[PDB]
Amino acid sequence: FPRTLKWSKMNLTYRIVNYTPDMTHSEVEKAFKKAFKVWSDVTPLNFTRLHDGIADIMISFGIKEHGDFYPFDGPSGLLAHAFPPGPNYGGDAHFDDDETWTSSSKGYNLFLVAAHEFGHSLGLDHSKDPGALMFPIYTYTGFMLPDDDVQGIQSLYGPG
Ligand SMILES: CC(C)[C@H](NS(=O)(=O)c1ccc(-c2ccc(CSc3nc4c(c(=O)[nH]3)CCC4)cc2)cc1)C(=O)O
Ligand SMILES: [Ca+2]
Ligand SMILES: [Ca+2]
Ligand SMILES: [Ca+2]
Ligand SMILES: [Zn+2]
Ligand SMILES: [Zn+2]
Repeated sequence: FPRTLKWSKMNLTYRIVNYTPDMTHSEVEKAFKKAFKVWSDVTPLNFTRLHDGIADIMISFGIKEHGDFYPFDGPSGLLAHAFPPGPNYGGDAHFDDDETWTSSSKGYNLFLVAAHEFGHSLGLDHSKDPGALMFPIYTYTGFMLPDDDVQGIQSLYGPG
């Protein structure tokens, strides 16, 4: 307790509030869209992007103290966090812009980190399977959602 939790609805919205200097707008948008599709492809979840106003999953880049009780720490250490399902900060995902975000093998691959963090946004906890997306340690192995993660998200939301 309290490891997992699910949204009471499956039509979810998201908003990209701001953009990292590290990547182009298009690269950031592609990364987040692909990261949501990881989860919608195997469940009844569907994700719609909003360009303004409140969305369920608010996405932002920030440094140090950025508006919650979970400050970032400069280069290294923490790279991102996401709140469990619920109102207000619930579901929101924050990325530490004192890290280097990429669409490549350098730095942290934004797609891979976002896909993991959106798992947390949807109520998943970590896996003990080193091959799982939800494993606690970041690696870059070169995308198909591993079966451990498929089982985890389908146990909350059912299959697609
Ligand atoms: C609980 C908080 C404190 C923590 N924040 S953090 O900054 O310490 C943090 C640490 C690690 C991660 C991360 C990102 C991507 C991954 C998959 S990497 C990966 N996965 C897969 C493949 C791959 O190549 N790489 C192939 C299939 C699955 C694994 C861990 C994110 C954030 C957290 O959010 O977990
Ligand atoms: Ca950091
Ligand atoms: Ca929210
Ligand atoms: Ca950066
Ligand atoms: Zn935060
Ligand atoms: Zn995690």
